[PDB]
Amino acid sequence: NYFQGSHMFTGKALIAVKVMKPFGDWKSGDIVLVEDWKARELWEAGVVEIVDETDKIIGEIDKVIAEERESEPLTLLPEGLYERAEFYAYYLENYVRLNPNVKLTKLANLRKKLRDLKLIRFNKILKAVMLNSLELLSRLAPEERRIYLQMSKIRNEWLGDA
Amino acid sequence: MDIVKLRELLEAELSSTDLNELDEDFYVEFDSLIKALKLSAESSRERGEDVEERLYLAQLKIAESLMKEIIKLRLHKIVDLAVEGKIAEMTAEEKRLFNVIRAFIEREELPEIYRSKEVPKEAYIIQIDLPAVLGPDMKEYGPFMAGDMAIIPTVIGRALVEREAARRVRI
Repeated sequence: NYFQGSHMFTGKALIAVKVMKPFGDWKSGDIVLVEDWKARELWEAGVVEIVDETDKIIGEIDKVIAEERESEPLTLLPEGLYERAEFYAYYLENYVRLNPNVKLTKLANLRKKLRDLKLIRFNKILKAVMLNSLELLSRLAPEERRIYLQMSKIRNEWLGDA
Repeated sequence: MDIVKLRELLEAELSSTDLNELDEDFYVEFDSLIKALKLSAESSRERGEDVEERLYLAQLKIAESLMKEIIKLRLHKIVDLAVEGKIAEMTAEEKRLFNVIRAFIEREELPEIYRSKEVPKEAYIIQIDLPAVLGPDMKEYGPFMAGDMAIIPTVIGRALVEREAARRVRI
């Protein structure tokens, strides 16, 4: 009956997909990079198959998480880290319902790792508000930028400090 | 217009507290993309392409989603502009709405869908940071940030001009 949309991919991340059938100019068996949303749509209709980059993604977050817990400043996130993590989470998720278990454990890790990374950076944003600044924005994902801008506006109207 | 452009404008709406300046036809072009995505989708369902269709539909949902997030950020920025008495460039549709918010605030009449007290106000560019000023109507104007365009009573704007803190503009 009712289709519960869930997380929505808008094309912020590029996903490596293996072509199964003659769609467009793509031959079969060849690997192409598509926008996350186009990756989930063509996957659902057996036109392509998802190149399992969960291996590279999990370890990618771990590296960034490691960097954050080392030197005070917030770090520049690899392009699309957040969005690309979301996709493999959707991949692992809907893989248990594949079309004719070591995975369903990784799904939990990626989720724990992504959650962890957003919190460490959030906590660092909170504290940064307590010391606006252009430089910092050039280091935050657009959604975190919004948060920092909002935090500071609330803070300055309350405290009025520097 | 396409989803890539809407993705860029959303990133730009999120990255500043200021109303992102958009192409005047932003809304008109959005509607086109959607009328164009709407025809392209029927023109495939009937034509039996479950795949070509699924894609035309998924793009349309992404468009409606991107738009929803963009208009939400913008309406809140517009509300703040209307309340703080500031000015900024915004599409034609937005000025209409801005005028309704503005009407509501000075207790005018929002439609369905000396010789007089009336304090005269004009538009100005504030040159320095200024704290809230009290107009003759006892309503306070500000605070303002250097670079802001504001609509304040001429009695005050005039004082600021001769004081090198503001300059008249063309709204």
